[PDB]
Amino acid sequence: SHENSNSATEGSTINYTTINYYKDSYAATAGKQSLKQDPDKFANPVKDIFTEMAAPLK
Amino acid sequence: SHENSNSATEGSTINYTTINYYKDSYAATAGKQSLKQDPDKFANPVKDIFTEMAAPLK
Amino acid sequence: SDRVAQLTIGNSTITTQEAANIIVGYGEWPSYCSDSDATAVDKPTRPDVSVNRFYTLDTKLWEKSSKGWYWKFPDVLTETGVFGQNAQFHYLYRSGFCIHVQCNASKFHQGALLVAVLPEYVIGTVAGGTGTEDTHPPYKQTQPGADGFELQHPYVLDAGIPISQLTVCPHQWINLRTNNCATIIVPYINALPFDSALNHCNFGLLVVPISPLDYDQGATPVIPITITLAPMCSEFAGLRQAVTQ
Amino acid sequence: GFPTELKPGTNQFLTTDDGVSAPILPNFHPTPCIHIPGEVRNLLELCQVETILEVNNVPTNATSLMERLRFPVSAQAGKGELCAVFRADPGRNGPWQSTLLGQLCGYYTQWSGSLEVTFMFTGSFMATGKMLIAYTPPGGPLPKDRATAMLGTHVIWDFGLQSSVTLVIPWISNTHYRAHARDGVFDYYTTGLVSIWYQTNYVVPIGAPNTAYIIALAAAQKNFTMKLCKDASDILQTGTIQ
Amino acid sequence: GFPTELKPGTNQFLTTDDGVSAPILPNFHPTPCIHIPGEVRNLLELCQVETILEVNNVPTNATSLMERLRFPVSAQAGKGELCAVFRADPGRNGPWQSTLLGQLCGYYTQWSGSLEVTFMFTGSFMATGKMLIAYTPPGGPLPKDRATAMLGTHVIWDFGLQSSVTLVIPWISNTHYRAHARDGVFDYYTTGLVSIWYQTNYVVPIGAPNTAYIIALAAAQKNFTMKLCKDASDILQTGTIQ
Amino acid sequence: GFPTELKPGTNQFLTTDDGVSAPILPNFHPTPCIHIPGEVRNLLELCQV
Amino acid sequence: ATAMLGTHVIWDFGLQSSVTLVIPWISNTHYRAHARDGVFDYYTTGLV
Amino acid sequence: GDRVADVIESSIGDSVSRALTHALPAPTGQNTQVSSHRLDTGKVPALQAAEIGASSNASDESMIETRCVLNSHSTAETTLDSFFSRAGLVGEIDLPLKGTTNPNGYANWDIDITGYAQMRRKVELFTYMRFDAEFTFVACTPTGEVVPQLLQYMFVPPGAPKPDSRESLAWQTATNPSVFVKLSDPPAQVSVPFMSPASAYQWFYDGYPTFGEHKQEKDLEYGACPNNMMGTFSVRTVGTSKSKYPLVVRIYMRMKHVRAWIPRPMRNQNYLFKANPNYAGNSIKPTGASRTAITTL
Amino acid sequence: EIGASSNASDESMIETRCVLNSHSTAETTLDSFFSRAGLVGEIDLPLKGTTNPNGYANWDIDITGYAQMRRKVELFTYMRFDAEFTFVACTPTGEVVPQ
Amino acid sequence: LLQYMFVPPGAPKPDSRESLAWQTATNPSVFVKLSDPPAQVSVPFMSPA
Ligand SMILES: Cc1cccc(-c2ccc(OCCCCCN3CCN(c4ccncc4)C3=O)cc2)c1
Ligand SMILES: Cc1cccc(-c2ccc(OCCCCCN3CCN(c4ccncc4)C3=O)cc2)c1
Ligand code: NA
Ligand code: NA
Ligand code: NA
Ligand code: NA
Ligand code: NA
Ligand code: NA
Repeated sequence: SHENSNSATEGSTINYTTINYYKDSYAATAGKQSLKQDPDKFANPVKDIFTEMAAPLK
Repeated sequence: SHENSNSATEGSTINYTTINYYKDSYAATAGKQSLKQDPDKFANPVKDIFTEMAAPLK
Repeated sequence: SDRVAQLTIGNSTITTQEAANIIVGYGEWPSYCSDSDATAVDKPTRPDVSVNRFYTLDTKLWEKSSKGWYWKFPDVLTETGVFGQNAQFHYLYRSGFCIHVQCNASKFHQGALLVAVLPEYVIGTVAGGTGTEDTHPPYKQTQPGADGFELQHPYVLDAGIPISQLTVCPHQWINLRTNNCATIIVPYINALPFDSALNHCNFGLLVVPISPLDYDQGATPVIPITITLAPMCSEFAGLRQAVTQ
Repeated sequence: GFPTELKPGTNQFLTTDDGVSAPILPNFHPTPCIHIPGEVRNLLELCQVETILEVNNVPTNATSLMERLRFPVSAQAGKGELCAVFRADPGRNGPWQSTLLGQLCGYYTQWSGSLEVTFMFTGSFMATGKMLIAYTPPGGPLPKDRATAMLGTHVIWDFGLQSSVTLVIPWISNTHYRAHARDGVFDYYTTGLVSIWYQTNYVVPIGAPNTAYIIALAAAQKNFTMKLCKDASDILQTGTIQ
Repeated sequence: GFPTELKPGTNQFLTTDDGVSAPILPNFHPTPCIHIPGEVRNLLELCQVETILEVNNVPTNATSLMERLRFPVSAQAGKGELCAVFRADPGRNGPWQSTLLGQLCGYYTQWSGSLEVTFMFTGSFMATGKMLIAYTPPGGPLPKDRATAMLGTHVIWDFGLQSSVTLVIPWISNTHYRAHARDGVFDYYTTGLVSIWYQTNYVVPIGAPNTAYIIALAAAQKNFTMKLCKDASDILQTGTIQ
Repeated sequence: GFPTELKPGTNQFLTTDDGVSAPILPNFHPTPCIHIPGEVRNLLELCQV
Repeated sequence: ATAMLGTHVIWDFGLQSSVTLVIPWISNTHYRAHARDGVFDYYTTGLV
Repeated sequence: GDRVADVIESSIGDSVSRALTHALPAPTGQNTQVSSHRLDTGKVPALQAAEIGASSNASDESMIETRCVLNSHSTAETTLDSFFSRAGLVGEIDLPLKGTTNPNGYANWDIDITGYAQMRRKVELFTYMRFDAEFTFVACTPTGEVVPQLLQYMFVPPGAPKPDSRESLAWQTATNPSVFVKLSDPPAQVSVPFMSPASAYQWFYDGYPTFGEHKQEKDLEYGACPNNMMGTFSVRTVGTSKSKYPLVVRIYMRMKHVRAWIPRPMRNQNYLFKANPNYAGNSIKPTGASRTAITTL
Repeated sequence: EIGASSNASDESMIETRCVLNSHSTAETTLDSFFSRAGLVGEIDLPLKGTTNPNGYANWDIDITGYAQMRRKVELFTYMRFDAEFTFVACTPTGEVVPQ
Repeated sequence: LLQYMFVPPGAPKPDSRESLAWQTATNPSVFVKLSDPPAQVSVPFMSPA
């Protein structure tokens, strides 16, 4: 459709697949999100990464 | 669609994108208008335009 | 080779021979505000070396009964050096931080401090004990300045949330048998590109002993904990007269 | 018939719903539209047009209302004396309410952009002078003296053939948009203060008025926009309009 | 009009129905989204982050709450004495409730995956020792002695420069997913038991504390997932929140 | 909106109607189906026993 | 707190017995004459 | 132009925020690979240094002998939209006949969803959130009965006149959006866009909304951020005469197109007030169940 | 005096940075501002009354009896448009009856 | 007007007509009137087996 781009997720690293009947995109359904994940951002935010086999304090 | 052209905006400098199910165009939605603007028509209706850098009264 | 380290920024250099690597919060380095994210139109001032350097602001004493403390950023610096001045003369401020918490002892002492950074650390009160009184923490408690402030109930971080889950935030531990310092780099965190360094504290620094300090009679009993921090990529805009609050 | 299932919202009347409704007059064709001058396409076109700012919003008796349209300047004692002050908040009660910008602003919840105020000196040709007009971004209290005001964004105006000068109130905010500011927590969206001081002095020779007036005209810059349409704070009717 | 026929479901309001509803503000455009650090895309990202496990969940008076965050070890009599025990069931009442994993777990009816608990020794540098940490799969009763515990999945931890060790609680189930376990027929979904024993002994020289503490951090492995979204067992409000 | 007209049958609940109904658990994925012996596809399979 | 505002080093004791404080050349003139109490204090290098 | 070297080589102005991690696709749980006995020196996966601040990197494969397992378990239900896009109660508004509260046939409700624990705890898991939402309005009498009554719901954004009565001129609603609907009709439902002046709403704001001295009497404003205050929800029975029936309006919110930043520890003490995280000091309870001893179940 | 507004911009009055403004101008179009249903007429049909006690009523189509709407349209001298009219009926208490 | 709520194992079961559990922030619920047609929904295969 040729609608307005007023969705809260316009320009997101994860694209969505939705349905809508109005000219304003935020009226659209939640749809399906993309399944990307970045655990390291929280679980391993270290500068100099340390291997599994090696001892963490060299 | 092949409808009548009885919309109040038929023949406007700004084209619209609308929806309708009836044979009379004025029944259609408001849709999206085109985003053109002519501020000078009101803010600067002078015959001999004067630059920004120069002094307005030469 | 991960234990030894040197941090040099501005005219200041820090060394440590018992480190535990470096944490870069949420996995990203501080950066200046892009032209697309910005909104204010005036050309910013970026003092560089005169404000992005290490400032050693406070020292607390770790005791067998210490509860823990917290500091608010950028509150801690608003009245120090050239950074403070810029924060006072300007309406808008933005920057990142390199936090270096120090605490050394001996191979005969023991204890573990949890050092973490919690964005938008909103303080709460005990609500009159019974929870019927809608009290509110006073300015001196929400923005304690450089002396920091001691946690009244560390278990719930004085905000009704479990400290046991504080590790979901950028953090490091100072386990005396292992390291004598924590280093955490933090990017600017806010929902706006710039903000007031006076009215809004972007995050809080928490230092809480989870494993009590201990040692035998005869070992040095005075174990200080010192806080050193450096702004990074500081930017200021919206200039006028200086204001303290 | 075809299997359908009604969802919530059914039968509701949303005043802003842009739907399709049956036409009452089939095959009716409207009177053609001739050319008419001055067609406006967007309210922003109007916001760039300067209208008079009532900086002198003090007189209230009917006979003196016209005095609100201009403030004075006159020979002083050269101590960098203060001439006038006003908040820059455009959608806030005060001077800005006299401007079309302020009024149109009332129909929107949020705004964003730089503003401009042009001051026109209406004294005699022989009168001269230099004024310092300053804009103090949020956080800065009303400047106690000219030296303090001078630390913010400002312009030093010199009277001459060019009767007017323009103070630009650049967009300096923490947020991309400001809601209408007012006393309370919403003062968070305040734009700041504008103060006018005597840089030199109003000088005039023998035979010319010792007092002249300045007229302020304000409008928005081309980066100005508004959003979140709302009803204006005023409703100009008491009882039923007959 | 077009022939339609309403089916059951008509007019109902399903809280989880992902439908389309009319927009209240036509042509409204949201404030652009700047870059903000730490964006999370999936709750599973959070489940891999270790949080403190309250193995020592016995003290209850306010002044001692912080003691729940760590348990002790101290010089023994070398009889392979027991140090501590706890169920591995993550979505069950007990130690796991202190962890973010346990809390997020409460919003899902079923889970599947391996778990991990990392133990950090906080004693003095001069303290040494070897502990045996075991995981007893379903069916195995609380090990009466170290010899019995040793028959299951386990790790023998040696204190040294590396302050911590990781016990992996591998996914060993009969079903692909486990629902939250609890006393009763639902104990069918129990994960098992974790017991900690002294392999050698906590040894320390003259001049160092005879008691030190261990802090346990737990999270999920990368094969962990959850399903069938539900409301958490707790509702943190008594009366109306004012 | 679009011109529609309700026909008889409207609102009725036919127990054998093979229709479409809203899903209560969006994005839910069922436990995978392992191999199980003895799958029957048609009752006629049983009638020959 | 005041000293900390200048050029400095934070030394940590360990296997490396020593640390080096660099007293960088920060002068108004290209050369300094020998400093001493009086007008020649103009050439002072500073304090450690 | 530039000429001195320190200027040419400086990094002052780099707007490209270097990131140490990137997101990878993960539609299913990770599989398990076959493994065998390893009797090596130097190699030590089991040992870690939690002090660093990172979680363990040790996996099943390196701690025990594992078989191969093809894990097709989906990660779809744990996405933000899956977790949050479920309508939940966020507001209740009473319109009684003979009463102490709203005995005038109308009512104003500040749009704040923090008065309900289930929803509040979920969103407070994150510091910043940006989303669109679907609101549903369920009306009926206090007994749950449906009556032939017409209502008007009007969204009053900050700065717009709040109706002061059932007959206020503001109900002309020439610009504000309003919904006229009967109790007999199905619940009213509409879509709402992300409306903050900020790039995201934030459930926590550690600061003050204005400059100045922050004396005792202004502490009610600590933590108040206008960017989160979207306005008022006004409702009235549509008539110049009082309604014949007492009404109740329940408000349900279903977020959609969600983005969240900065995860935080989850609330573990009962909520007391909407505006703050205050907790009952004399009833600080452990986060969970407790037992008699650490060596017994 | 010329009658034109100032042409001075931010760039020429202070030192500015570069800002990429993506703020939309969509909500200030005529249709955006006016295409919002507002009250323009109220008609009474009482039983025992002074006005229309006969079960019918005539209303001259004039929308100037209501301030909110009137002030908005009076911003312009000439206007051309199509319109969508909605009729909401009920008793004086807001009750719905089979009429 | 009635409210039907699906309470999966582990979720709090309402203990009264006024229970907090009816906030139904995560469980799926259906609000419907007796005057409306029968409520109808689709349910997936939910066993761990
Ligand atoms: C046509 C119509 C009629 C009646 C109501 C509405 C309506 C109501 C609410 C709308 O706003 C929804 C706002 C949802 C987020 C609310 N927030 C955002 C941040 N926040 C918050 C609360 C407490 N502390 C910090 C943040 C909130 O409570 C939009 C339209 C629309
Ligand atoms: C099938 C049906 C049933 C009942 C009513 C209608 C209906 C009612 C009004 C219609 O007219 C709408 C006219 C809108 C503009 C009215 N104007 C145009 C100019 N104007 C005005 C008022 C005062 N001074 C100057 C101009 C107005 O009040 C069309 C159809 C149609
Ligand atoms: Na129609
Ligand atoms: Na229609
Ligand atoms: Na028909
Ligand atoms: Na709808
Ligand atoms: Na049919
Ligand atoms: Na259905």
